[PDB]
Amino acid sequence: ITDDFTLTSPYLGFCPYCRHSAPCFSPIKIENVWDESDDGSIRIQVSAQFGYNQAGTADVTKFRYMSYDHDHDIKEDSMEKLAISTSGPCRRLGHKGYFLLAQCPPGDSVTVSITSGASENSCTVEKKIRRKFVGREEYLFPPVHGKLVKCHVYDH
Amino acid sequence: ITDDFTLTSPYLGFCPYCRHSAPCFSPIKIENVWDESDDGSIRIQVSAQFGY
Amino acid sequence: LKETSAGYITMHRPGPHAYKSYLEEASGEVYIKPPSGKNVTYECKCGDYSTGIVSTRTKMNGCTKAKQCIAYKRDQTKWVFNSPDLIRHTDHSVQGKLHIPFRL
Amino acid sequence: NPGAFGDIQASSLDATDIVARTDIRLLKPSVKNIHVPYTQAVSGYEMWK
Amino acid sequence: NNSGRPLQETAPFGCKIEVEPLRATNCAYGHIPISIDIPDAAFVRSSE
Amino acid sequence: ATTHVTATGSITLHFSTSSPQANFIVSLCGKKTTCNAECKPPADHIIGE
Amino acid sequence: KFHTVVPSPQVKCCGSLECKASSKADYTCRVFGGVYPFMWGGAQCFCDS
Amino acid sequence: TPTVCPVPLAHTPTVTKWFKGITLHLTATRPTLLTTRKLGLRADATAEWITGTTSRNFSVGREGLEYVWGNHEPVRVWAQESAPGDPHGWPHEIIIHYYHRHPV
Ligand SMILES: *[C@@H]1O[C@H](CO)[C@@H](O)[C@H](O)[C@H]1NC(C)=O
Repeated sequence: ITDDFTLTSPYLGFCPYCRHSAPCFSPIKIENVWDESDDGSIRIQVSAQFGYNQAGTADVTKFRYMSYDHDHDIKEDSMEKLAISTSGPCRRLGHKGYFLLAQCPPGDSVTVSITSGASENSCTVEKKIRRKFVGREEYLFPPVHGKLVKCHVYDH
Repeated sequence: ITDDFTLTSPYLGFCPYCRHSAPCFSPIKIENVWDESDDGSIRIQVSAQFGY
Repeated sequence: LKETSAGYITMHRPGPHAYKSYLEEASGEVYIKPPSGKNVTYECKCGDYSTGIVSTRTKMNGCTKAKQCIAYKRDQTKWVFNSPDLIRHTDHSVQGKLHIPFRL
Repeated sequence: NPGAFGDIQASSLDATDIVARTDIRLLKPSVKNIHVPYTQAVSGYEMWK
Repeated sequence: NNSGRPLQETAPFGCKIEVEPLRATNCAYGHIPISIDIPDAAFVRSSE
Repeated sequence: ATTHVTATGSITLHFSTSSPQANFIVSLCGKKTTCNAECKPPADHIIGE
Repeated sequence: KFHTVVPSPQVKCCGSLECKASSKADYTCRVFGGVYPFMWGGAQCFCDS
Repeated sequence: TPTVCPVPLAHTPTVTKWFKGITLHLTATRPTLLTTRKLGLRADATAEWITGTTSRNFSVGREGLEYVWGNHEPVRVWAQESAPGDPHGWPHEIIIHYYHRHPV
């Protein structure tokens, strides 16, 4: 057992959505989404690799890189060109290996998109995201003053 | 009494939100919001000074 | 339109302000380095409410604890709107008023 | 009477003297920074409206 | 979704229930018969 | 439970009862004394003690 | 519709202070000991409660 | 990971007076879950969700009553008798008192 990531590569997936709003292939397939966190953070597992250099490169760790696959070959991209949206832009929080952790208000779908300068590829999946919070009363945001209670959140 | 504005300065405030979604200090604190206008316009009173 | 004839907002001089960069405690003895070209007041209570004024100077105090003495960069030049996030100068007086624009 | 019409009363619109009680109770600060937490009943005029 | 209210809002006699032993605490019902044995030295003679 | 005793002193005590007709036997030190009186219902009818 | 004014809290620090009434409508006052103000500049005074 | 997080403290209610009962002027601006239960043999569990503001009656148990509201800790309030039972040396309708308490 180990945790090295230079030994693995990305894999092409089949997404129900694409740019042209019909099912098709893509290197950004997402097959899993978790939402149980009390804070609201969402874990998204994509088919590409980011947080690491091109799988098999001379260097393995580079935050700005985004390792994906197409045209029978793997290659990188600027990781700043990755966006997440449910009902509007989400704020990326963390990334590692296949998985990433983000956060955005509720909606009806989760979409992950990347712009390649001249073309854009987005893949999305239905998921019932609804705002939830802890306590005997449902508020909008935790105010400045109040009691302290135990909860469970995704470590950043 | 007067309306001269160069005699005041902006004051740091404590906002419930910040870019990291937790309360923190910031120079753009809001403490008042009025929306009674029928047209739907909204007045916002921020900590900083702009327009001058 | 900018012109208004409704509303009345108060304004008064600011309170004091604390800072950590004004004091350094790398050694056991206290150290105060007020910003260059800037007056500063310092206060601590060890023995008595000893206070001092420093004009681009690093004055010293007998008591050594880091938490002990605190410094104000007092200027009391520009007025400020009252808000919960501020503090009041001991005078507690109203100095001026301003018009809230864009009125009904 | 808090939470009902006429919670704020004044002889004239711009009368410096005002008489009104709306059940404002303060709370002990319980946060790192400086903040005065207040708690009050909803405005009576809005409820009447 | 429909699990209903927990036992903290249904326990009679105001039992406060803690999970880790899973025990109720600080609730009242019934009568306790108790026999207490006192040392003799604790008693004070009626003469004084 | 216990009280100081003087040659001819008198002492006040506080007690609770579950009946209006407060008549009973009270033991002071080794001796007894029977005695009685009448109580009234209270104005406040809800309390948490 | 009314508006609650929240003037900057007075701080008498490493000392003692007492409440004082006023004439403003609905005026409500309260002191708190053991407070410990903090601000973007840091601890605004120096004394343990 | 488990961690501490903040939660609001709902506006505290007001307790009124009601023979063998209580009336609560519940005031809130967002949905709040209130719960209560007796302390006798019958649990008489009660729970509700309150959107705005209203007044709610509660038949306080003779032995006692619990009170939970908002996020803060609960309170226990008990009840006793307040009817005019004892006479004043003249003919009186004493039965009415015993009709108020233990009517059967
Ligand atoms: C500080 O204030 C004193 C008082 O007038 C003045 O003499 C001194 O020049 C000031 N120092 C600086 C650096 O401005």
